Amino acid sequence: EFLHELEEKMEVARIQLQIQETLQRQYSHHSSVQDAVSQLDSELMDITKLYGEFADPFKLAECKLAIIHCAGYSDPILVQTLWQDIIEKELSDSVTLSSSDRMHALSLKIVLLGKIYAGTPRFFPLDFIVQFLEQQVCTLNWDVGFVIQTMNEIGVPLPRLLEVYDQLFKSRDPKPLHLLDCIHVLLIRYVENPSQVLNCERRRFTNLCLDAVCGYLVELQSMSSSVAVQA
Amino acid sequence: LERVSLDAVNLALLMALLYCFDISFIEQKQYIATIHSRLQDSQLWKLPGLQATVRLAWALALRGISQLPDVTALAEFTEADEAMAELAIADNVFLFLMESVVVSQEEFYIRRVHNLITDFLALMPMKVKQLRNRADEDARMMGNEPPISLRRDLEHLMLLIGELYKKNPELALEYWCPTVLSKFVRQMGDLLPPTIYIPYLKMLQGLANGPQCAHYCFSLLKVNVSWEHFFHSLMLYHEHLRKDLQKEQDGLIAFLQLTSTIITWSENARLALCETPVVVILGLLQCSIPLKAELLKTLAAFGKSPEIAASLWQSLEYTILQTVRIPSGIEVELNEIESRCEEYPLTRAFCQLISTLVESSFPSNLGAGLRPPGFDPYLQFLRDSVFRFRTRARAAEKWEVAEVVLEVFYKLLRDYEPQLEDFGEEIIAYKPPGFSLMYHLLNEPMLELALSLLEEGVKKHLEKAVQHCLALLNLTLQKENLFMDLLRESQLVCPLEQLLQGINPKADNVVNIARYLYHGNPELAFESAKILCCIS
Repeated sequence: EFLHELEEKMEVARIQLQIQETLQRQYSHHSSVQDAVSQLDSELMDITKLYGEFADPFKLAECKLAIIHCAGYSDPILVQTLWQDIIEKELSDSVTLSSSDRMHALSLKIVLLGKIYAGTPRFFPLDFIVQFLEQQVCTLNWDVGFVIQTMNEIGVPLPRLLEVYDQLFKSRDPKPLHLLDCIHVLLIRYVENPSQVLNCERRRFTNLCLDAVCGYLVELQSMSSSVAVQA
Repeated sequence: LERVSLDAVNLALLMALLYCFDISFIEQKQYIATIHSRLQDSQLWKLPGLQATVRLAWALALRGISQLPDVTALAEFTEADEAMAELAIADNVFLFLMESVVVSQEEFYIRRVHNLITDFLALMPMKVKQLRNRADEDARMMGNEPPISLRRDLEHLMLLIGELYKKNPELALEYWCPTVLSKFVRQMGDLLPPTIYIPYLKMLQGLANGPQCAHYCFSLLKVNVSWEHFFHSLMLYHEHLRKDLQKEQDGLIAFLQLTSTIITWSENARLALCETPVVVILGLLQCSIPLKAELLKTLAAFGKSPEIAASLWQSLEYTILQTVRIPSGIEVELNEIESRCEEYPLTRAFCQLISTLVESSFPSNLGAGLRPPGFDPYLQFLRDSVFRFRTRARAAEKWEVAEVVLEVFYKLLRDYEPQLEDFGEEIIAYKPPGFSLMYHLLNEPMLELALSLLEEGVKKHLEKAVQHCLALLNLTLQKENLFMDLLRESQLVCPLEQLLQGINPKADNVVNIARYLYHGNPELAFESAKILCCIS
């Protein structure tokens, strides 16, 4: 239980470090209001205090998200609402030329937060999030696999991503040309990565319900194997 | 009869007593006069409620009898009738009617009672107004439920109607057929007090029963309170709720109960109500509310058979997608649904709506812009649900969720015309739900859950769940091959050997199926027979 208190402490402390780091970068801040840093370094703070006082006023959406992870706040509306803000903020800074540049930065921002939250489903609803991201990025130049690659990098497994994505595919009454493409990129990404999946029945595959794996599952069995993760 | 309060047996005597008072003329009226006098005296007995009712009933009748003026002139109304009736009301004469009505020789009872119910409308209106006015004034702007209920006599009367009339359309028609009941309804429509208003909505729902009655109820609001006013109320509540961030739940729950009842039993009209409550109902759903499920149930009623599903699908996707942040993995998508559909009622409602929309169609590239498109994530969500189901609380509840799920699964199987292949298509093959459906079924609690339905069989409702279980398995066997070859390659996570060992190996299911061929329901037997063929 001592361990219990220690670990929670480490987590909260880490958050302050992150908030502290951002404060430096932020240009909205004044050096004389050093007091905030003094407060940050000075002690552990209440989560609500950290959230209400710091995250909201300084619009650190990522921090807010991570904090709520630790809190374990489930409420989907609030969690999603926070996500909307982060995405919206991202749009503001962008100019267009950096479609690729923003593409990277966007993936960078998401992956970082994603790594921290991804273990839990509440902040990182993979199902809800994927489309949301695609939709956001859609108003940008596109290369297939851009959306999914971030989640893979986020720490999400190929197997987890596959089932949810397939559900997204089949579940939607609609065109989802985008999903088809991305899944196509995903399968291609996956087969090359493990040696297990590797080979010929694949090249033909240009995403459809012509699931190579689906066929495989029918005959041999559903047992893919252990989870495969990106190295 | 007094020397019975709870004893249900009292109901047996109500036919004789109701009709007896109905035929008071037969008595003489030296006798009738004597009874009247004795009853006024008898007000001593509060403990016997049912005495109080019957007496009150006698009064409702007596007033009519006094029509031959020899009797009426003799009596003074205030002393002779109103004072006593009022006393009876105070002594819970309405409450016990409500009980008689709620806890429903049927012909004699229904006929005699409906005569009773109607007599009260026509002859009694003075009492109704007296009570209504009394109620409006009585409460003052911490009320306990008991305090709310004390004065509630008018509402109780409305409920009396609701219970008695419910089903029975026959009886219900009487209200609508001619334009005093029809007056009664108009009158009730006028009573503004929030509680009266909500019971009025409920009473009408009961009245809406036949396909025919439902139609009149549609016209009642549309033509001669309007539907628009109703949605307006819902809209207003919505704003108040959100701006803010029991009384309302009563009103709203009633509002929804009513819209649901009619929309279900209607035709082309459905579109009209649909366009209008659809927009407002969608907005209400966004708000938390206890209620969420209920609006989903109503929305579903609105959903039309044709192409014009699209507004509804967008609402649903938008209403899961909006808050959620989806990473490029699957889990984040599940999270979107889980966050929003927090409680059990929310889920059941969601399932009913989804069952309806999935019945036969949806938009292409659904969710485009926001997320990886397509129907697939919804099916994944069911993993959250029917995976879980096994661990319900509350068998009734488990069955409630299981059933919609089976119906949906079966629908998706039928969702693609397999025959075209055996005897941009690629994209179409990607979009159909049959794909994700098969994918999950192969995922061996999925197969198991479906399987257990077969293992443990036999209320009647449960029987249906069983039939669905068989039909689905049969369907899977028939087209298991099609999925593996044609469908899976196109749209090309994983494959098959798992369900077979379990179905085929695992024996009990096979034996259970064997037992089924004989047991009458041809659907279960005929299908059971087919399956063993497919397994072999």
